[PDB]
Order: sequence, then structure tokens, then C-alpha cells
Amino acid sequence: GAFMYLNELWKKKSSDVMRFIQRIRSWEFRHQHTVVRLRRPTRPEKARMLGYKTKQGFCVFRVRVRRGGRKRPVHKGITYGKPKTSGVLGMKLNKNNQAVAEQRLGKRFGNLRVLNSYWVNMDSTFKWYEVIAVDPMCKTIRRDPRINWIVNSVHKHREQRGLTSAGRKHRGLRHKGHKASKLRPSYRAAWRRNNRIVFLRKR
Amino acid sequence: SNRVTVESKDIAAFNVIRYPLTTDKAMKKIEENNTLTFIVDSRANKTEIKKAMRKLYQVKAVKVNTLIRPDGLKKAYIRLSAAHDALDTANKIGLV
Amino acid sequence: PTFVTMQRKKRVLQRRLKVPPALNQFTKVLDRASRNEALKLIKKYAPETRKARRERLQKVAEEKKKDPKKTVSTKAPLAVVTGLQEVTRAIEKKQARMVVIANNVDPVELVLWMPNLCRANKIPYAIVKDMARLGDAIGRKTATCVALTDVNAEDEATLKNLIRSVNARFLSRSDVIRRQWGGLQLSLRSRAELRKKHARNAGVDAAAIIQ
Amino acid sequence: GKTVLSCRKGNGSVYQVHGHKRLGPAKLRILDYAERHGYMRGVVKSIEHEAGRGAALARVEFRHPYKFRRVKELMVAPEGMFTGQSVFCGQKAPLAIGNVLPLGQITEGCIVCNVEAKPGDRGTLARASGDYCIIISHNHETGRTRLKLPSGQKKSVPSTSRAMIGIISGGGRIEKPVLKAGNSFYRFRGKRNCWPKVRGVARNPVEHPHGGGNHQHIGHPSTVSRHSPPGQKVGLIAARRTGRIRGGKAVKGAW
RNA sequence: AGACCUGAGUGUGGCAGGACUACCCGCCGAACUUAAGCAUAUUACUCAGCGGAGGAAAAGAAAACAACCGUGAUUCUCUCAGUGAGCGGCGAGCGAAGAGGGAACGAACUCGUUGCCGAAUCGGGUCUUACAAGGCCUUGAGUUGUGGCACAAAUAUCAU
RNA sequence: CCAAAGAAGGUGUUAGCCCAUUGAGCCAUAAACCUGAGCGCCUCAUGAACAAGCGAGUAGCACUGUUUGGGAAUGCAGUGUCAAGUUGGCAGGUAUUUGUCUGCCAAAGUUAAAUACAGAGUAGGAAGACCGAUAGCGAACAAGUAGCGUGAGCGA
RNA sequence: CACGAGUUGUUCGGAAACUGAGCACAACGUUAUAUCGUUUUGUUAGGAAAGUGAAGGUGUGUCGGCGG
RNA sequence: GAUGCAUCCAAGUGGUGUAUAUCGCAAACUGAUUUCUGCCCAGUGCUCUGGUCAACGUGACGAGAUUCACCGACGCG
RNA sequence: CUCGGAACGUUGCUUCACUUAUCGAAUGAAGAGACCAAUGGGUUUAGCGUAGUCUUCGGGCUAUGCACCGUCUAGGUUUGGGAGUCCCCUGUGGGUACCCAACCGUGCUGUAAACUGAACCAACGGGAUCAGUUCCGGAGUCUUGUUUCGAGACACUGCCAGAUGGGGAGUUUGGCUG
RNA sequence: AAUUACCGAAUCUUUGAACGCAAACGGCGCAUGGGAGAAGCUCGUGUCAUCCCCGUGCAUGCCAUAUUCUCAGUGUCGAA
Ligand SMILES: [K+]
Ligand SMILES: [K+]
Ligand SMILES: [K+]
Ligand SMILES: [K+]
Ligand SMILES: [K+]
Ligand SMILES: [K+]
Ligand SMILES: [K+]
Ligand SMILES: [K+]
Ligand SMILES: [K+]
Ligand SMILES: [K+]
Ligand SMILES: [K+]
Ligand SMILES: [K+]
Ligand SMILES: [K+]
Ligand SMILES: [K+]
Ligand SMILES: [K+]
Ligand SMILES: [K+]
Ligand SMILES: [K+]
Ligand SMILES: [Mg+2]
Ligand SMILES: [Mg+2]
Ligand SMILES: [Mg+2]
Ligand SMILES: [Mg+2]
Ligand SMILES: [Mg+2]
Ligand SMILES: [Mg+2]
Ligand SMILES: [Mg+2]
Ligand SMILES: [Mg+2]
Ligand SMILES: [Mg+2]
Ligand SMILES: [Mg+2]
Ligand SMILES: [Mg+2]
Ligand SMILES: [Mg+2]
Ligand SMILES: [Mg+2]
Ligand SMILES: [Mg+2]
Ligand SMILES: [Mg+2]
Ligand SMILES: [Mg+2]
Ligand SMILES: [Mg+2]
Ligand SMILES: [Mg+2]
Ligand SMILES: [Mg+2]
Ligand SMILES: [Mg+2]
Ligand SMILES: [Mg+2]
Ligand SMILES: [Mg+2]
Ligand SMILES: [Mg+2]
Ligand SMILES: [Mg+2]
Ligand SMILES: [Mg+2]
Ligand SMILES: [Mg+2]
Ligand SMILES: [Mg+2]
Ligand SMILES: [Mg+2]
Ligand SMILES: [Mg+2]
Ligand SMILES: [Mg+2]
Ligand SMILES: [Mg+2]
Ligand SMILES: [Mg+2]
Ligand code: NA
Ligand code: NA
Ligand code: NA
Ligand code: NA
Ligand code: NA
Ligand code: NA
Ligand code: NA
Ligand code: NA
Ligand code: NA
Ligand code: NA
Ligand code: NA
Ligand code: NA
Ligand code: NA
Ligand code: NA
Repeated sequence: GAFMYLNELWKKKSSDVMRFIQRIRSWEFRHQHTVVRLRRPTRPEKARMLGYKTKQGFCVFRVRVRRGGRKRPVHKGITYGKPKTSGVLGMKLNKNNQAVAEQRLGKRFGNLRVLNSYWVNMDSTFKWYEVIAVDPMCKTIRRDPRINWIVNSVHKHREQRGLTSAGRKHRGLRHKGHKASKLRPSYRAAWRRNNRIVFLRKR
Repeated sequence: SNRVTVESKDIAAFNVIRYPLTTDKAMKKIEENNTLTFIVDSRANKTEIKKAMRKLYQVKAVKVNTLIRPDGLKKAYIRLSAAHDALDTANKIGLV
Repeated sequence: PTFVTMQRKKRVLQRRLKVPPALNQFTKVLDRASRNEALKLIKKYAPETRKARRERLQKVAEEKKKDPKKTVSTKAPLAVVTGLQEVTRAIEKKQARMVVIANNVDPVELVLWMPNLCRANKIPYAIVKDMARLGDAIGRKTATCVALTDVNAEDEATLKNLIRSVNARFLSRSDVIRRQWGGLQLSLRSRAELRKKHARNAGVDAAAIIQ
Repeated sequence: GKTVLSCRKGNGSVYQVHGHKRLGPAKLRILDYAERHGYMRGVVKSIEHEAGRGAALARVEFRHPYKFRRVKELMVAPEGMFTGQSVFCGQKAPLAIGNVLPLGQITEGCIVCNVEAKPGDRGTLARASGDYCIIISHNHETGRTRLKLPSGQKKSVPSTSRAMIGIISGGGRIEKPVLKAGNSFYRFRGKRNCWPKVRGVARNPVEHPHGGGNHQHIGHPSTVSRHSPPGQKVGLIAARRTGRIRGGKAVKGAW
């Protein structure tokens, strides 16, 4: 189908034609807002893959995040304590930019449920992700068996708890077995299991 | 309308005017200044007190002077028209 | 307004930059006369409306209830193939006699590959001016592409002439299309400045030639 | 240690400008079509003093080029400007003192003020009292005019930038001795919180690199590097030389 | 004229906002302390800080272990094991996993894709005792794709 | 004298029989819940037999930071660079280049139970080899009260 | 200490209803994090923040004027 | 001489001197007149002209990891 | 061993020209550029040729013409053409001294020593249906588009690398001992 | 018509996320309904200017929507 052709075209991201398209798009995005509502996704194939449907109640927002590593927000770069915890510029956030963009969108628009997001463009200073959101109060959403689940309360602000795909990625849930033994079900849960002192009754 | 409770227009002045005062100064003003002293609603208007006197005691108030007491109540000095006897209206109210 | 400024500057940038052939091929659209003729044919073979389809299905149901033994075909009357998935399937199966692709689809990657697929499968294809005009032809708001798979005997000659005129522009010029780069177009003020500069320096170096 | 005063002044706070009683920015009129093609005539209505400035300001009334109204610009007056004077601003303005002309229309060797570093900049050079630039030469190939600035430097600017003819008023303010800390107090009252000045050697080691010691001295050389961090760059910053200048003053500034 | 693309204004119908916060999920994150000093280390992926849910949360249906005569989503317990694993100024210290006995368990499903269909879809009116998983209508949305059928627990579905 | 009841509360001393309790049962119920997936009716669904694909700025890889028992790198983050799919990929706890074997098929999503409640609530219960009014909660009492501090707070 | 009283405004003071040094809601940016920044040198915001109306259309009421 | 100098700030189309413009801003020292301020650039600063110093590149041996050569700026000399 | 060239593709630097990214200004984004015409653009402004060279025979593609887009001006200077002083009383009042072309010019009604006047909400003229009722110009037109100006692919943005760096952070600064 | 207990129906001042706008102000709006009106008019009767009173709506963002609402763009076409 046409999906195969769009998928291969978007796998060829370093070609001349795709570089031209992405440069024009990056200029246009650079001259817009941080969060922009769109009628249709820029990549319909990727959006449909990640959960978007051309139905009433589905929304797409393009969110912009600045690129680069984290700076520790200490006054004048002054830190007190051991020299180990003294770096101000070389530290890195333990959360990826896709998760940051999803969280910014979800915190800005609290009446929507964030479902997924995908990379569309990046330039020397910015990075753009399209975030799929669902309206929980729409009859089309509330009567569809395949998106019904997002209306429940356990899914409120899932992007803030890191339950989206990018959240799982930076939590390490992409791995199983010996690669994620201390990270499952979460690192806090594993720490609790491993560090709680157990007092059996008769011992 | 999102407010559905039944509110009666004929009982509004009973809330505006609560009870009269029978202190020495209040009774002193009745005889000479044609003035009745009342305790009224603390959020009430002088115009609303003037209307409430007409609706309740069928008298015309030419002047109303209100003060909020140091204990939080509101006290109104209502001077009746010269056509009305403040002593007669006080007798009708039930204070003497 | 910012959106006005950006929509004008986007066109300016697209003209000023160097456009690779894959994107530049959509600038060289079919001519006006053949575009009007193709839209006339597409509108003649437009898909049936919701009401028309519903009445046809109701009549089919009545013909079924008249006697269950007789089987009535529920196939729709012959029409154009409309929709990205259906047109792609028609091209891939080589069922399409002639494909029409709008040049102003954004995202362009929906139809950027379609001329190459049509060329590879040897199906005649034309690039036309508006998905809005295609949608007006087919009864919708817009249309990325439309495929003519078959026509009636009355329209066979029109389809053949359209195929020839379309192949004149698109299928027979494949070598030029695959290699022609676009863009690099100067502004009017820049062209005027260059012309005046050349006029000023027209004969400064006349005394350096021996003759 | 504690923060140095030169770095504390960068926070603003109580070290900002005393802008109350000031009339506003003193600029040339906008570079509009009338200035770029013909000229505009305005009338000097009043000459006034602004707190914190040593030169006089001129309120010049022009007509609006597009509307039925009057504009009333406020500029720095050149010396000799009087009330009722006619000021011509544009390409076709005559070469007279107080007129604003493009730098390409002014003869070489002319003394100008309120010079624009960029076209449309509305004047940023030679604006202190008694100061002026000298037009050295024009270059019609590149369209640029060379000027000698009040500091003695030479600067090339686009010839479309405008300039007022004459020197800035109030010249000779610095030749009168102040004689009194009270006079200095009143002088700086309209400028900002920068006076009196405490010497670094008179402070403690916690606040200043120069402070401390049983004798009032700078322990280390007072010439500091250009790459010194803030709080360390105090004293003579990136000095190419020191001591009493002999045999001729050089032109201060970068090359 | 007109379209449709992008973007406004208004009407109409909604929702977000704060509290709580024991537990749980995401970030951010010390130091006292211990090393008889101290900088790696330790405390501790802890306190404090900032978000977000729920009666639980998270996890969860193999890109899993293993190396067997093999096992079979997740979670938890005993055990493995303070370990002849490992990590560590190899110092002070730190430190898991598979297997086994159990608890639980009707435990599995959905989409994109690919084939074959193609508006059969969704809202909105109106009607049926019905804001029906129903009929009828509707350009309103959608062909820049909504919905159906079949993909291993599989071997057609579609009539009548 | 009672006990299918001895149950431990009250009552002017230490109560099975002074009182209340201590049991079968009985009566009454918005919805939900449970019951030949309780059972009719209308409506609406619906069961059985009559060839190609499979998730790309992704996975890698480099550098830097961090985290881990994970050690020529257990996860993750930044930035650079960036696949395969016709020795297809991934894992197999010493880096490399091979070539064999085994298990599995990443980069959408949902999912109950067994588990937590380490300074929460709501409506109830059962208690205790606990404390006994300088104790046990700060608070057995008009206690976060009176009072104190500009305030954050502190607090009988 | 107990008990009972006492404060009356068209014009007084404030507000309605001015501007100042200033502040910081919106907006926009930033931040893992808004509980951060900017926000008067005429003055928000890449920024479509005017709902108000000079004429003249047309009706209605109040005039004068013309002829009949 | 403003795409400046000093300097705030975790950050931004962020902030201060600067509503400024060298008779100006910013940073030091000495301390009213008056009379003067000698010699020293070795040291240590500061400043201005032509061996070594990183990453990155570039090539090569090798199955490859690895390695080696070359190039390489402030700075220092 | 060294040196000389092609004639190719590619490319490491780099001059110069440019402009669209980007940067610096200014402005209420208030008048940019052209018309004065390419080393320009159109087969929805590519029409007509010519010569190659292709073709899916429908047409292209390279050159190279010609045509179109696409034009109007203050003023200066000189070339042609036509064509209408009078009242009252010497004074006063009212009026006429045109058009066309070319070339220059380049958007141009004002000043050039200054010494404080006023200017808004159009007069008016055409064309259609005295006055309506509309148009139109008065008050040029155009747009390969950019608010304008200055820079401009460097310096502006990330990341990696090295210097320097008490400006600041942490720590330490043995023992024995008349 | 006891009183207790329990609860299905009612009430529920001023605030506060607090949201018409402010605020050491029991302040001030704008719509849209009411109410009371001792001037005036009308015939104590109606009606009622100014005034005073009360209810409801009116923050911002987002989403959906418009019997298919009103617009903007030297965006793309298409008429003309
Ligand atoms: K960042
Ligand atoms: K630090
Ligand atoms: K486990
Ligand atoms: K001072
Ligand atoms: K110790
Ligand atoms: K740790
Ligand atoms: K087991
Ligand atoms: K007892
Ligand atoms: K294998
Ligand atoms: K889940
Ligand atoms: K738990
Ligand atoms: K509990
Ligand atoms: K003396
Ligand atoms: K020296
Ligand atoms: K060197
Ligand atoms: K420019
Ligand atoms: K338009
Ligand atoms: Mg971090
Ligand atoms: Mg898990
Ligand atoms: Mg009073
Ligand atoms: Mg001292
Ligand atoms: Mg110091
Ligand atoms: Mg001294
Ligand atoms: Mg000294
Ligand atoms: Mg905490
Ligand atoms: Mg549970
Ligand atoms: Mg869950
Ligand atoms: Mg540890
Ligand atoms: Mg689908
Ligand atoms: Mg049954
Ligand atoms: Mg039944
Ligand atoms: Mg990657
Ligand atoms: Mg660690
Ligand atoms: Mg560790
Ligand atoms: Mg897969
Ligand atoms: Mg017990
Ligand atoms: Mg006691
Ligand atoms: Mg106690
Ligand atoms: Mg106590
Ligand atoms: Mg007392
Ligand atoms: Mg007063
Ligand atoms: Mg102010
Ligand atoms: Mg400011
Ligand atoms: Mg002296
Ligand atoms: Mg000396
Ligand atoms: Mg031809
Ligand atoms: Mg041709
Ligand atoms: Mg050609
Ligand atoms: Mg409020
Ligand atoms: Na200021
Ligand atoms: Na010292
Ligand atoms: Na909340
Ligand atoms: Na087990
Ligand atoms: Na018992
Ligand atoms: Na000195
Ligand atoms: Na002194
Ligand atoms: Na001094
Ligand atoms: Na020396
Ligand atoms: Na070297
Ligand atoms: Na401008
Ligand atoms: Na240091
Ligand atoms: Na120190
Ligand atoms: Na110390």
C-alpha cells in the first residue's frame, strides 16, 4: 500500500529532497510558537502507527524543545559539598526530550489525554515532536472500544508519570530479563524489595 | 435560571427591619424629634429602609441616619414626616 | 499577521533555494486545456453520492426480496478510483489507465513517490493544478489523486487522446524530469540590480582588447 | 569572600539611573520619506536643561507629514541654536548650523554633531557637551564617509547616515574646579548612585582583592588580565602600559 | 464570483484549574555520617524540593530464561544468598540473577502493517416507551482513510 | 432455679437468676449485586451446519555525563553519526574478526488477581502478657487550645 | 470588676474617579519544574487584544420653509 | 566608538551602568593650595610580533579490535 | 628520485561577486524596487522561428534569434505643429500666452543664513445612467512576493576539545619533645 | 406536634481553585430578566424619569460544534 512508500521515503531522511523539505519545514517551525495545534499530522503514517485516527476527538500538537544538555541551576555555578557533585555544565537530564515535550503539552492542556508523540524535525537549536491527544469527553472517543481506556482516571496525566512510550524508554522498560532486573517493575520497587528488612514471625 | 428556590417579595422588608430600640436616647428622640430608632439589616440601604418603613408601618420617612454599632449591628434613626406622629406609630408597634 | 508574513516568505524561500528534481517535478504541471479535459472526464465518471448509493442498495434489496433465487450484483456503476490507498492499489495492480496527481499536497511525501511508481509500472500520469479542483471533480473538498481504470465506448476516444497528450508532457519526458533541478530564481529587485550593474560596467574593459 | 561592588552594580537595584525629572531620550527625527527625498522645516520652540546632562536640549516643532497634527521632537541642541530658529532636515536641506543633512551631502572638513553610526539610528555619536566629529573624506565607490571622532579615532560610516551641523552646546564644563564635595553631590544626584568612591585598599579582604593588610597596599600588581573572571577584574584592566604618559598621548581604544 | 488551504471572531455544548498526598509513579537531589584523617567510596540512586494518579499504583502477554529429560505474561513469598557471583583508595564497605517449593491465575486481548474490501464509518437531527450498539435523513466530519474480514489458539467468507 | 444463654456492661459492697446483653428467628427494602450466563415480552445483534507484509533519526555506533553487582561499559541522558531486512535482526554477563548452534522477534496500545498503605481518608469491627494522668498522643479536660513571635513558625 | 448605654453626613475623610516612585495580570519566552523572566526611555504581546463611531442609506418623532 | 567596555543571570527575542554616547560610561591609585615627584623593565604582573600543546581530521599495517604516522589552536617558550 | 601538462569527476582549502539562512539597527513595520528593461520570466504571460539533438511520435531538450510580459513621469534642454487682452476709469478689476517629439533627468510642486503665521474631514473634472446615482482620476502603473536599512554564509546555535582561571568550592597543612 | 436514631427530599450567609473587574473597598461593572417607586403624567387609579434593590450570565486555556455562523491572507487555484 501507500504506507510502504511513505515509510521508505521517511527512512530516506538524509537524501537531497528530504533535506530540502526538512529545511523549509524547520524554518517555518522556527518562526512559530512553542506549542502549535495542527489540523492533520505532518506524518500521517507515523501518527496512525502510534495511535492516531482521523476521527473526531483526536488532536495533534507540535511542541518545540531546545536542544543541548542540562545546566545545574546553582547560583553562579557554585556548589557546596564533595567535589564529586560539583559539575554544573556536564550533567545530563535523566529524561529524554520527547518525554519533556509530551509533559509540557499535557501540563499546558489538562483537558486532553496524551497518547503518544513522534519526532518530526530538529535544527541546531530546536527539536520538534508531534503529540497525539484525545478528548475524554467526546462521544466518539467514549463509545469506541479501541480508545475507550483513556477515559478512565488511572490515565490522567500519564505523561507526567512516565507511562508513555518515551517515558518507558527513559525508565528502561525497553529491556527485559538480565538487562532490566533492577529496573522492574521500577527501580524504586526493586530497591524496596532488595533493601526492606524482613522480620519473619518465628525466626 | 440556575437559582430555583422560591423567594417571596412580600417578606423582604421584615428582613430589612429587625426590631426597634427602647433605650433612653431612643425614647428621648421619639417625643421631640419625631424619630424612631430601629435595628436594621447591616447590609441595608437608606433607600431600602425608607421603603421598608412605608411597607411595614405605613409611614413616610423624611430622613434616615444609619450607623454600624461597635458590636456589629446596624442602627437607623428614622425621622417620620410631620403628618405622622412617631409616638402613635411607636404605640402601634408596641413600645412605650 | 504572522501567518500572512510566513506564508509569503515560505514561497519566497521555495523559489530562492535549489529544488531537487523529485520536488521540482510538481512545478511543471499539465497545461490548462488538457487539465480541463481531464477534469471534465473525471467529473463525468465521479463516484456516486451517499444518497445515490443508498437508493441503489435499496433497489438491490427489493430485487433480492422479489425472489431469493435470482442473484443481483451489488457492484456500483463504473467510476473513477479515488483515495490514496485505492489509487496506489490500482497503479500497483496495473489496473489504472490514467492517473491524475495534484501538485499542491502538503505533506508532499504522500504523493512525492507517485510519479515514479507510475513511470515504473508504465501507467500514464499527469500532475495538475489543485487538489481542490480534483475534489470539485470528484464531489469532495480535496483529492490527492484520481485513477481512471475504464470508461465507456463513448469516452474511449477522449481517454486515448488524454493519454497521448499526458504522455507528451510527463511519461515521454522521463529523462528530463529525473534530472531537471529547480529554484535558484532571483527576485525582481535583484535582477534589476544585476541588469543596471551590467549596464554600468558595459564598456569599462574596452581598452584591454588588442583589436 | 563577598561580592565586589563593581559586580553588585550590575544587578541594577539602587544603582540604576535617576530618570525622574528627565525629559526623555534626545534623538533626531525619524528617517522618513521626506527626510530621504526632500526636507522638513521645523521651528525651535524652546531650549531646556535636563537633569544629569551638561548640554542643552532643543524642542523642535515639525508638522506631521501624513496627518493634521504637530510632532515636537526633542534633540540635543548644537551651540548657537536659538528659539524661533528654522531647522531643515533632509537631503535638500542647506548647509547651516543646526540643520540635519546626510553625511554624503556635507563638505569635507566640516564639523558635525549628532552623527548616526547607522542610517536611521537617530544619532549616537558626538552628543556630549562641546563635542563634535570632523568629516575627513568621502568614498563614492563604497558609499562611505570617514569621520574623526571626539576620542581621536577614525570611523567609516554609510554616507546615508545623517548628522547635525555644529558643535554640542555647553562646551567648557570641565574647566571649572568643583571645589566642594557638596557640588559633587549635587552633580551626581541627577545622574546616579555612584558617589562617593571608596578606595579598594580601604576595604577588607572579604569584599575586594585590594583590601586588607597592616599597611594600606595592593599586594599584587594592579594590572589585571582581560580574561579575569568578574570579581577578580579590578584595578587597571588589560593595561598596555602604566605610569605618567610622556612624549605624546596615544589614542585610547581598540584598533 | 467561487473554492480549499491557513488563520481569526462569535454563538452552543463541554473539560482543565484547588485540596489530599500514608502507600505508589516521574523527575530533581544533599549533607551530617563511616572510612578511627580525607578527596574515590559510604551514607544514598536516601532527606529536603518539583510534578501526577488510584484504591491500590506500577508491571504485564517474550527481540524471556536457559544450555535442561528443558521451561514459558506480570506481581509477590520462602529460598537462592551476605553469596569459594561479582563490585570496591579490592579498603571501609557493597551486592544481584536463573533454577526449586509456593500465593495468585477461566488471562488474555487491541491497533499500525500486509492482503481483500472501501464510507459499509463517525457525529447531528428525527422516530421507535429508546440522547437504542435500531430505522430514517443529513455534507456536517471524513477518501491526507473511518470502518469490515483473515493472519498460527489460523486455516477462509458470503449467501439462503 | 436457668443454661443451645456462665458474655466480660450497668445498678448504693464481690450478681447466671435486678437490668441490659447472650439465639434461633421475624419484618421491611431506590438502584446495584447474586441466582439453568434467574425469568417473560418487544426490538436488536449473532453462533454452528446446509501471495505478500508485520512499528526508523529507530536500533546501533562514537564522545561526554550519570546509574548499576554488571566488570575492554547494567540501564539511561546529551550531542555527533546513523542501519539491516535476499550470510534478516536481537539476546546468549572478556574486547576483536570469523562461522556454527540455541532462544526470541524491539522501536503503538489495553489488561484482573496475588503485592504496598513506613506520619492518608470513609463506614465499621476485633483486640492487646502495652501506658495508666511528670505515663500513654502536644492534647483523658471549651488542645493545636491559652499564650508567644514582624513572620516562617512555636506551643503548654 | 459588674451591669446598662454611647459613634447619626448630598457637601467632612475615603471609595466611586487622577497620576508618582513603583508593582506584575494577560501575552510571549524560559524552566525536569513557574512558585522564573519581560511587562513606562510612550507604554504588553511576531503582535488580527479598537465592538467605538465622522459622513452620507433608511425609517421614526420634534421644527421651520414652499406652494396648494 | 555600541555586533563596545564593565557586568547581572539556571535559562530566554532576558538584566544594569545606558532616558547614555569619549566634556561619556566603567575600573584602579593618590588625596586642597604651593614646591616637587630622581634612578631601575632584572623579577613578578599586564600588554603586543614571529619549539611544544588537545580534540577533530587524513593516510597506512592488520581478519579486525588495536596500533602507527601526519595535521592540529589559544597557551607557554 | 624529481619535474611538466591534460581531460576527466571530486574535493580540501580559498579570492571575488551574490542572497535566501542568520546577525545588527530603525520604524506606529508610512512610500522598496522597476518602469530608464537583462547575463530576466512565462508552453495557466513561452507565442513565432532557426540549428542541432532526442522521443513513449503525443512532444521535448540544448543553443540561438524575434515577439510578449512591459509603462508613466516633475523639471532641464531643443524639434515639429496650431491659435484664442478686455472692462471700467493713468490707475483699477478680470483674463491669455498652447501642444508634440527628442535627449537629459528620475519620482522630483517648498528653502538654501536663520531670526516662531495658517494648513484636517478635497475642490474640481470626466464616463455611464441642473441635480442625483454610480463609477473613474484628482492622487501614475507594475510585483520571480521580501517592513526598511546595514551586514551576510561569517559570525549565530548546539556539542566535543584544550588553555587559563582563589572569582569560587571542597580538603589538608605528621610525630617525638623537661 | 414527644424524643432519640437514621436518611433518600430541602435549605445552605461571606469567601476561597475563585473565575465580570478590583480590594486594609462589605467597592465598581456590562448584558439580560425582575422588584419597589410619595416627581411627573393618567384616571386614591394606572403608569412611572432620576434613584435604589434583586436574580441569572460574563476569567483564561483547551476540545467539540455551527439547520452548516461572520470574516482575514502580494497562500493555492479559479473566475473574470
Ligand atoms: K536545554
Ligand atoms: K561547581
Ligand atoms: K524477582
Ligand atoms: K551613594
Ligand atoms: K572519628
Ligand atoms: K548511590
Ligand atoms: K516455580
Ligand atoms: K457483672
Ligand atoms: K540464528
Ligand atoms: K499499562
Ligand atoms: K509496593
Ligand atoms: K489504611
Ligand atoms: K601657598
Ligand atoms: K617586566
Ligand atoms: K604556537
Ligand atoms: K535585507
Ligand atoms: K486571497
Ligand atoms: Mg541531571
Ligand atoms: Mg516488570
Ligand atoms: Mg455614616
Ligand atoms: Mg579597614
Ligand atoms: Mg580575595
Ligand atoms: Mg596610604
Ligand atoms: Mg597605598
Ligand atoms: Mg521527598
Ligand atoms: Mg488489590
Ligand atoms: Mg494499572
Ligand atoms: Mg549501593
Ligand atoms: Mg484502519
Ligand atoms: Mg438465561
Ligand atoms: Mg430466558
Ligand atoms: Mg538514535
Ligand atoms: Mg554509585
Ligand atoms: Mg555501583
Ligand atoms: Mg517488529
Ligand atoms: Mg486474641
Ligand atoms: Mg499532674
Ligand atoms: Mg500528659
Ligand atoms: Mg504535654
Ligand atoms: Mg472592664
Ligand atoms: Mg468628603
Ligand atoms: Mg509608572
Ligand atoms: Mg524597561
Ligand atoms: Mg596633592
Ligand atoms: Mg617615582
Ligand atoms: Mg511541437
Ligand atoms: Mg519546446
Ligand atoms: Mg529548451
Ligand atoms: Mg472575584
Ligand atoms: Na531606568
Ligand atoms: Na592589600
Ligand atoms: Na492538582
Ligand atoms: Na518463584
Ligand atoms: Na458463647
Ligand atoms: Na598607582
Ligand atoms: Na584619606
Ligand atoms: Na579622586
Ligand atoms: Na622589572
Ligand atoms: Na604537530
Ligand atoms: Na519600516
Ligand atoms: Na582559583
Ligand atoms: Na579556598
Ligand atoms: Na576546613
